[PDB]
Amino acid sequence: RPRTAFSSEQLARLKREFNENRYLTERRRQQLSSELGLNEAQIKIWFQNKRAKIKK
Amino acid sequence: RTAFSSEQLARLKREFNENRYLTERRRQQLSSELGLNEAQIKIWFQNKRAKIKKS
DNA sequence: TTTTGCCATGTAATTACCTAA
DNA sequence: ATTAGGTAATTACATGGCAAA
Repeated sequence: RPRTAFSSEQLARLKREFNENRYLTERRRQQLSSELGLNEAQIKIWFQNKRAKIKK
Repeated sequence: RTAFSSEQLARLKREFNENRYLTERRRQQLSSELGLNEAQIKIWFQNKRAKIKKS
């Protein structure tokens, strides 16, 4: 899949969600997908990477 | 779906007894020796590990 | 017994998500 | 973003077995 760039609103909402729970459940991912206008896979990958930076 | 031969399952079981986790190399050796693809071996080990957890 | 018919089961393979690189 | 290997949960099959006329 192509490399994308998140808008400031997308990044803000993504950051507030990760603040509550670093893990996404399926329904939750689907919801953030239609609400933000982002492919579920991009949201899934964003959470993986954010968790990886936190550990380091 | 492939069904392993008597001597294959035998070698697989013995290998699994000495080490339940494969290294890329061991996996290659078993492949060329048993005439199986590396994927059939990887999945055999994954499943063996899973079957063991239930008992 | 013989024969016919259904189904429990062991198991290879697939799928989704994870970490770590 | 991609990649490999792991776990856990399913699925799809080849079988052997048991039931019963």
